[PDB]
Amino acid sequence: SGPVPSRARVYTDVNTHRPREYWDYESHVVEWGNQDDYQLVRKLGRGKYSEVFEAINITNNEKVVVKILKPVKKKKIKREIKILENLRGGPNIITLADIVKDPVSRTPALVFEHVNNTDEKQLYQTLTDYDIRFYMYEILKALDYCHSMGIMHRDVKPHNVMIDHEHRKLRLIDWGLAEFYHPGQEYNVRVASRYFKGPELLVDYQMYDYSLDMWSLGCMLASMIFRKEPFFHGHDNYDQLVRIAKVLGTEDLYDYIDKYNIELDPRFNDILGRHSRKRWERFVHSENQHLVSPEALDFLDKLLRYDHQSRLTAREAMEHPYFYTVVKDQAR
Amino acid sequence: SGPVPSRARVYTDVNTHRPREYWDYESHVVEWGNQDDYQLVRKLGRGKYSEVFEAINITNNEKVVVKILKPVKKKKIKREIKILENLRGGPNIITLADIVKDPVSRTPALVFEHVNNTDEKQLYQTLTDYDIRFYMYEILKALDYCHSMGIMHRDVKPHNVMIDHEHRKLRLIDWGLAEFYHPGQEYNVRVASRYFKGPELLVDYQMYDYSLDMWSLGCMLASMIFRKEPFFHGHDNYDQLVRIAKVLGTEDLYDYIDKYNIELDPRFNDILGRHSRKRWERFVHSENQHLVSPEALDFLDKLLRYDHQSRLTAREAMEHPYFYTVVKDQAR
Amino acid sequence: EVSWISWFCGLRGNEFFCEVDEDYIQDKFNLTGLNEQVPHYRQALDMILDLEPDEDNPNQSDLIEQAAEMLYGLIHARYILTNRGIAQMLEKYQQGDFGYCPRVYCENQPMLPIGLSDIPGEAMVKLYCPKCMDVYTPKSSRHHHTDGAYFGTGFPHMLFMVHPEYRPKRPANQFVPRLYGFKIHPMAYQLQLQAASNF
Amino acid sequence: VSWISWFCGLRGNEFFCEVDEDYIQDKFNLTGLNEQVPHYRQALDMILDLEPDPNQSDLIEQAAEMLYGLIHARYILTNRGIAQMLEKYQQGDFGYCPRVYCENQPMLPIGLSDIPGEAMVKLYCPKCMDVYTPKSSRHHHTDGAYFGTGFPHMLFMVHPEYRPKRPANQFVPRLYGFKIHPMAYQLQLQAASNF
Ligand SMILES: [Zn+2]
Ligand SMILES: [Zn+2]
Repeated sequence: SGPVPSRARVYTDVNTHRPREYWDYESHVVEWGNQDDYQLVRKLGRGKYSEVFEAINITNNEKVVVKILKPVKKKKIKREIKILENLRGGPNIITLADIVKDPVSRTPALVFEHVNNTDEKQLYQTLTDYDIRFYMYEILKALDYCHSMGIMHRDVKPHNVMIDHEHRKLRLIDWGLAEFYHPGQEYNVRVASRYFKGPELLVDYQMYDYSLDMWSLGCMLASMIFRKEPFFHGHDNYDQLVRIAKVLGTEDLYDYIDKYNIELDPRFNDILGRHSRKRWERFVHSENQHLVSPEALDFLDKLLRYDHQSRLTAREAMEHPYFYTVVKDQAR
Repeated sequence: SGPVPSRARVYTDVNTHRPREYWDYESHVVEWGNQDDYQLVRKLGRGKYSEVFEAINITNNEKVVVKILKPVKKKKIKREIKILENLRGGPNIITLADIVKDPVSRTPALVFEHVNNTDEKQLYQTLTDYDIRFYMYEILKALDYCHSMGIMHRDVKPHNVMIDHEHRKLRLIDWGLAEFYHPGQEYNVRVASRYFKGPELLVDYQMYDYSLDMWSLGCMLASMIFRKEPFFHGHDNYDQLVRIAKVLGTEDLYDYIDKYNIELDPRFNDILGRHSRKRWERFVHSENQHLVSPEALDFLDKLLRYDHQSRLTAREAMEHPYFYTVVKDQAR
Repeated sequence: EVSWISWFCGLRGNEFFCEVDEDYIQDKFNLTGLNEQVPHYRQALDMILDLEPDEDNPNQSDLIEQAAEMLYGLIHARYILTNRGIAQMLEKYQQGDFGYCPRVYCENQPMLPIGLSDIPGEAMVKLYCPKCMDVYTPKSSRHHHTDGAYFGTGFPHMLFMVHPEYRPKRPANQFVPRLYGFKIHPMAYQLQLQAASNF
Repeated sequence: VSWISWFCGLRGNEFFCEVDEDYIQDKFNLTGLNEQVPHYRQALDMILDLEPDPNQSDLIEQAAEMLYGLIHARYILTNRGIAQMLEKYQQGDFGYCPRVYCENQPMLPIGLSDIPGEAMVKLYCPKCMDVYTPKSSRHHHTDGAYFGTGFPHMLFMVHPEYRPKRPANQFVPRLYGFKIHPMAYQLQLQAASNF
């Protein structure tokens, strides 16, 4: 027994060579600010861990975003706070402005700088081809930066990308599931969102890395260019791998679980069957064809692979022809 | 049999020679003002007929006095409004500022200009001899003016004299019992206040005049200079005459009811007896002697007489030696 | 046995009423104008004063009884504005006969009866808290049938005009809405009200 | 009959809604509550109608009631909880505002403190935006902490359409028709101060 060990092709050892208290989040002492600085205006959204409100700072009066965190193990709270702070300042990363607490119930809240996003859904419906290229590039800037700082997001999806389309401003948000990369470490396969879960999570392969994020980024791209959301629409975690297998083919999947000697769930055996690798051109139709080019399809194909190690790194992705036209405009 | 008729020695026919609507108060149309101009501040006092509050005129932020009038025959309400208006402007008469009504219940209120009074206690007990003279003169100015305008007050007493001692300002207030004088008219003997009722009222002699006010003013003066209040302290209206009779003597009383052929009420039969006229010096003692002079006693004696017609008129009173020293200061 | 006034004020629901003195009612001057407001005034007054009635008509006797109740009520409204009325009502207030303010931050301040209108028929009796200075509906339903006009719009206002020493201090504390510790900014309400208005 | 169904059914417990078993069975929702109730393990068992195994049975029953209460306070902040409480509000289960000018606006339960023991359940009127004591005494023993300081505020954050307009009218004190000037209360407070 023993599944084959794996390691990230890039930034494998960034954490090894940093002082522990960069990655030792349990030991991070939180410096609390004054809650009465912030007063709530409206509810923005909510979710499995938090409730989110727009608010106003009364010191100087400008808007903020307050992510109020529901009871979890203090461990998880420190993890997010450390990562938010480690990455703060970095390109397209959300700026944590302050941390505050309800003295009584001691309910902790994160205060972020305001991001004025655009009907994101109602935005896509008319994103253009250049727009998808442009925004995809900006995600990659964040993804490369956070990977370079030794962190994997582990929950890349459209809800976690804020777009101020008016100001062509993007920000990779919600690091409540992000974690530090340590080579050799077995991680929790219960992360992401069932439509954005990489094959490695679906087969219970635990020694994953930054590449998980690139699979998710693939699932986003596929969704935007083909105009099908979500792209892999599984009914449960098992079915999710079937939906992927129906596109990528069951060949490369059994090759993948052999290459890494992964004990498959006996239940996967009984639903996967035998499927051919479908050509990406096959999902192209009249509604989407204006977003599909050969470079788009090549790029997507180099992102959505069972073998996490054969997926592009975020830096490599940025080098693809798909972004040539973007990088040129960004050469001002 | 039947009583001898009587007439005022002065201003007998001032009403005869004026347009009716001067004295025909039933035909007075009241012009109402806006109640929402006035807002109440504190209760000042009360009466059988009214409730009195200090208020503030929010249109220009001034203190006023609001006399709220409890349900009476509308006749009486018009009578007071007409008189207040006829006398308005005159010396030491209370200025009626406005009349208002509760739109819903229709409770009418008189609005007067603010008078800062000080209370019996601090005042009379502690007035000087000049003070009594000064203020008595000022009452006479009002009394002469209202008589000259053909009106008898019919309720002169200390509660109906406002004194702003600080500003040496005096006001003759509460004309709810005042009435127009018409020679030959039989009036209601139920007026005034037991202690200030003139003999004419106590024997049911109805053809009285302005002189009634002079009796009352006598009872006031007696009270102030002798330091005894009230001066004639009757237990009921019948006893009230006995108290008077013990001072002025029962002769001049039986002379008075003979002169006018007045039918004495059968319950005065055995009650009055026979009493000598007592010298005014008799009420002088150490506590009061600083207020008592010969001029004061002569003045009083010419005011408190059973025969209404032998009492000084308000103008004659002003000529008395008692006021020589005041009239002289009045003319620097 | 007991007097009419004593009976009436003793009835379930009439807990806010005090017993008017017979002196006050027997003095015609105090009831000036009330004959123009109640049917069967003569007979209604006679009942109130426990005097000889006039009984063959079993429904007429119930019509007088209503008029007696209406007249008593209207007399009451005048009576409690007078020094002695206030004196009696003040006694009841010091016992808490009128109930207590439901506002949390008023801390059970004893209340006073008040009429929203002086005209009978228009509204039932409400309660006036002298601390928050607002007006409440009585908690118990037995008080939901007593006409407000039998207390009047001015009663509590008069009482404090006459006994200003009884006026309680304004509440030391106020309610502060917090969600998870955060106060709610007032912009949150325009916003909300729009969502109702837009709706 | 389910324990939850019984508890919410008791006299006094009219303000509680029935918490979904899904919500309780999901350990993640009850994070931290084991540090707040005695006999957590057994209390949770009772709430879920599971096999148990004296006065000890009553001690567990109290803890079950306490834990249910604290779960409730988290549950009603959630979309589904609000949905249920909203149903109860549309029926007027929480009582109505006693302020005359609020015209019987239906109210919502609120806690003045989130810590159990500190205060009993109060009612929030969304029209006057103030807080009242329940009229009926059966509700004077229900802990405020089992509803929480944030319930009504959240409900309107989630369903802003349900916020009523501010009261169209106000009380105006009148004496014999006259309004009372504000300097009447100032003098009245001065008098009371001297006694
Ligand atoms: Zn109150
Ligand atoms: Zn309300």
